Amino acid sequence: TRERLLSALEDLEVLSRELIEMLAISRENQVLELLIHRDGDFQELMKLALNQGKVHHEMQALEKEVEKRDSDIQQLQKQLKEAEQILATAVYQAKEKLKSIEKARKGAISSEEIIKYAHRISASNAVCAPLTWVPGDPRRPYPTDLEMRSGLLGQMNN
Amino acid sequence: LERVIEMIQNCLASLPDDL
Repeated sequence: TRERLLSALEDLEVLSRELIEMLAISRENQVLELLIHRDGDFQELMKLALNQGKVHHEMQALEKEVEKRDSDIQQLQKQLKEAEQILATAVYQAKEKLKSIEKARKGAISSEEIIKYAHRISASNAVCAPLTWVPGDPRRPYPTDLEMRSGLLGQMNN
Repeated sequence: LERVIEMIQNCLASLPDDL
């Protein structure tokens, strides 16, 4: 606290100046109080100087140590974060590939179902692949126009 | 997984950055 020490020193100096002026104008308790204030100010100044040196040394040491530790920790954290991002991208690609492989292996078509579809579809153009059958060609899913729209679904089943 | 060894080098980089 530089403010308190400066105030004490200024008060001691003012008391000393007043005592000197009184002694010069003349030819006790005031001088004793001024001397006690000056001694207390000197002791407080010495103690504050020692404490300030100690605090400066400790602040420099702690600043250097904390800067080194924080720089090391931040560098390690950034490196670990980049490595974890790379590993997470790799694991995400691997999980996507594994899900695709599972959907490819666990899912399959039935031979008997396809054989029955071919045996029952060889009558009309329902699920048969024509020669010029591109996406959006005249091939449709319905068996016929009159057999589906005007057939049993439209007449008997409405 | 071999790149993990590179991260292990970062651990060495953690040793050299401490001085």
